[PDB]
Amino acid sequence: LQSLQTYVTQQLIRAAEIRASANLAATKMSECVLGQSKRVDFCGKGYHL
Amino acid sequence: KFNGLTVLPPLLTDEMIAQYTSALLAGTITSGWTFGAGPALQIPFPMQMAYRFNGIGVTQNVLYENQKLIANQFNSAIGKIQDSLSSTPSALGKLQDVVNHNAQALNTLVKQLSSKFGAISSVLNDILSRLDPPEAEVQIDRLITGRLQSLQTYVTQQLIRAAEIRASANLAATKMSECVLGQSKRVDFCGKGYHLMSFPQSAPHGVVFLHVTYVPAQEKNFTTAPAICHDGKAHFPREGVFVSNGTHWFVTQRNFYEPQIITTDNTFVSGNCDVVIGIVNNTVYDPLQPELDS
Amino acid sequence: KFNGLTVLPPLLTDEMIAQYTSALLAGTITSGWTFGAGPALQIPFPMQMAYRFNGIGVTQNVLYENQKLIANQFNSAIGKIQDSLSSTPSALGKLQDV
Amino acid sequence: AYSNNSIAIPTNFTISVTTEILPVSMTKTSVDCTMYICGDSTECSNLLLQYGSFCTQLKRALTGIAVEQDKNTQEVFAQVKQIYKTPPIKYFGGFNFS
Amino acid sequence: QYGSFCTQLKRALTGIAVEQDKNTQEVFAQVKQIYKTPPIKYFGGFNFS
Amino acid sequence: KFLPFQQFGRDIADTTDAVRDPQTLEILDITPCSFGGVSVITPGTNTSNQVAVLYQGVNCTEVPVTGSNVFQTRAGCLIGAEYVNNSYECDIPIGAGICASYQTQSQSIIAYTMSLGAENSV
Ligand SMILES: *[C@@H]1O[C@H](CO)[C@@H](O)[C@H](O)[C@H]1NC(C)=O
Ligand SMILES: *[C@@H]1O[C@H](CO)[C@@H](O)[C@H](O)[C@H]1NC(C)=O
Ligand SMILES: *[C@@H]1O[C@H](CO)[C@@H](O)[C@H](O)[C@H]1NC(C)=O
Ligand SMILES: *[C@@H]1O[C@H](CO)[C@@H](O)[C@H](O)[C@H]1NC(C)=O
Ligand SMILES: *[C@@H]1O[C@H](CO)[C@@H](O)[C@H](O)[C@H]1NC(C)=O
Ligand SMILES: *[C@@H]1O[C@H](CO)[C@@H](O)[C@H](O)[C@H]1NC(C)=O
Ligand SMILES: *[C@@H]1O[C@H](CO)[C@@H](O)[C@H](O)[C@H]1NC(C)=O
Ligand SMILES: *[C@@H]1O[C@H](CO)[C@@H](O)[C@H](O)[C@H]1NC(C)=O
Ligand SMILES: *[C@@H]1O[C@H](CO)[C@@H](O)[C@H](O)[C@H]1NC(C)=O
Repeated sequence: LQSLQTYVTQQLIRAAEIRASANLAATKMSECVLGQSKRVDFCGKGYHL
Repeated sequence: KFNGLTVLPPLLTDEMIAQYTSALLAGTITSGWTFGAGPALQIPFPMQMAYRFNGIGVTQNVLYENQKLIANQFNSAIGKIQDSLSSTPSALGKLQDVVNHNAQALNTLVKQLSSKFGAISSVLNDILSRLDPPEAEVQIDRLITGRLQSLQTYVTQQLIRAAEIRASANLAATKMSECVLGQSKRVDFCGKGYHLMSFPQSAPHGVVFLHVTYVPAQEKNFTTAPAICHDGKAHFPREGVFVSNGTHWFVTQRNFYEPQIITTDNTFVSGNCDVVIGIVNNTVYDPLQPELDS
Repeated sequence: KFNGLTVLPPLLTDEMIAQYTSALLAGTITSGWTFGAGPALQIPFPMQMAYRFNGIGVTQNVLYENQKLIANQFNSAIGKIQDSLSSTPSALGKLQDV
Repeated sequence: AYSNNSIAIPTNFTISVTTEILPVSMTKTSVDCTMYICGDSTECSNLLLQYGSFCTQLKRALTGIAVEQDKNTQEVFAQVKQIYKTPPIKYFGGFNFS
Repeated sequence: QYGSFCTQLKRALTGIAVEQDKNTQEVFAQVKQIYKTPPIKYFGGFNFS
Repeated sequence: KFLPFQQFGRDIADTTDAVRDPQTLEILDITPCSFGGVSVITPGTNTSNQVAVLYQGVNCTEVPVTGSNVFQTRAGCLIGAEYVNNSYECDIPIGAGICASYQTQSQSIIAYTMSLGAENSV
């Protein structure tokens, strides 16, 4: 039971990290694909087209 | 009041949160985005809306000419917000999710007090009375380590849930700064459409942003060209796009159809008519000649 | 499935994900940024590139007088992406780590 | 309808008002480790004293969460230095706001 | 007799599993219609093949 | 109103809430004995040794007994600080909109409702 509880806790921490990454990917889809961005280095190095 | 668990009151009362939200609304309505960067400078509200229309690439004469229609559309949309929230039973489901996870954690913690934890009984008085000191001591230690582990689990889950709430509150503060205190050019930040304004409203343990956006509505097909050839020179629109309704060529603004005569005022010249791929032949009016000759 | 551990399939299949990304590309190529804010409004692709050039502070004639050069540079860069992904160990390292 | 010289331009517009709902804080809770585990059983208290300093660091963790909740609220809502009031005459060009 | 350890473990893993589908939904299901590219693939000399 | 055969009530979390007195059959609510944390409110020891005490979530008709000032806030009972009717920026947050601070009164610990800022009509 303790080992299973630790597995679930690690999964929760890892899922929080994946959720931050997926929120960033959703922001990049909205702002780099569905628009043109002025934020420096948010899309790439240079002036985003 | 149950088993050493307590709920602390928040520092800011709901009346104070509502006072904050009222100050934010008053600042936005009476001064625009100026109160967020310095002193609040007053401006008539239609002029503020004209600035917002400029910010999304639409000329302000469009606002001033469609003022009553824009006001009516806004009023209808706000009424519909009220109606939509009166209905659709789960629209505030994120706030409810936060509350429910909090309550489930506490009730699970309380119900873990009754579990025997591998011991003879869950009551300390019973284990104390019904056994000799050493054996009862071992049984009570089993209970103690069980309860301590349960409490440690609860605290760790609360840490993880608070990290998620902090991410959400950081996003909400960014949206208050960038959607309410300004006009955002970021896409789909501040709602779908071209952002014009946002209004905050306080909710139990949360915030609600009403995002007012501009949505283009009734499209027409036109023929277009990159440049126009006149006197062997190529002309490009200073701001706008060359369009044709079939016979005549106009220059319009890219987000609203408002055709105008191609003039040296609304175009600029660069190079000759040889390099641009798709340049069409038309005349560019010069205001100076007829008003000089007459 | 081994010892009471099971793996649940994702709701969207990889073909569905491919369909969404294909729709996003079709919208960008045929309409620009207009489909992300409302109805999709067609625009010729060089004119959309001219709008993007105005976006970064360059004028339109810089696009239209170098259109062939810009298109060649883009084509070469895309081919380089293809190659650079074919041969680099742990280019897709983040997904592998996940 | 992508073609190589056709454009679509909107002739009207609509004003949308949409809603976004964001959580800001959660409930601040505290726990008496002793009163939870033991409940006025002095034998339990004496035994519990020999598990180290678990109690103090659970206390510290929960206090950190509780302070963070108030910080969350402050950094979302206290973004105005001054408390602004709307004028008594509520005419704003035909926009209602009521 | 260990209590509700294994109802909350299952609930936590179910929350993670629902969150994964939400992640994919917010990144990819942004576009409302399925746009198609024209049969004639001329885009001014830019090659998207 | 217990059914005639029912002896003790019980709550959502299965905690005994009421009982039936066996000798005479009436229903008695059981309420947990009052508890809570105790917070000490201080200005730095670099300014004063004065102290106020807050019994959190406790009505203080049950507090057994700083200063003789005794005030009932929605956070609990505050002892050793006097509630004034002014409002200032929050110095030490007590809760429910109540803050405390060290002020000339000569010096003492006061409690007040925090001000959110200065009014301003544009
Ligand atoms: C433009 O023409 C296409 C056909 O080529 C048609 O499908 C489309 O609906 C037209 N657009 C408008 C706004 O009428
Ligand atoms: C195009 O617009 C002009 C306005 O100058 C109008 O006179 C003409 O009839 C229009 N042509 C077509 C084909 O609609
Ligand atoms: C435009 O006019 C010039 C001179 O009048 C001529 O050489 C050229 O062929 C014309 N272009 C078209 C597309 O008719
Ligand atoms: C548009 O013009 C180009 C010539 O530059 C041609 O290759 C392409 O097929 C044309 N497209 C259509 C739909 O006529
Ligand atoms: C724009 O749409 C409104 C409805 O929202 C309509 O009443 C109005 O006539 C339209 N404007 C034009 C120029 O067609
Ligand atoms: C604002 O809307 C309300 C409906 O909620 C309406 O009763 C009121 O008359 C409107 N304000 C004005 C100035 O018409
Ligand atoms: C696009 O590039 C591919 C190579 O990646 C090439 O085979 C193809 O011919 C190109 N398309 C056109 C229309 O030239
Ligand atoms: C117990 O005896 C007392 C005698 O005064 C009486 O008042 C009470 O009703 C009795 N209770 C029961 C349950 O018989
Ligand atoms: C204790 O204080 C509370 C205020 O929090 C009040 O409602 C309650 O009536 C008080 N109890 C008594 C016995 O005065």
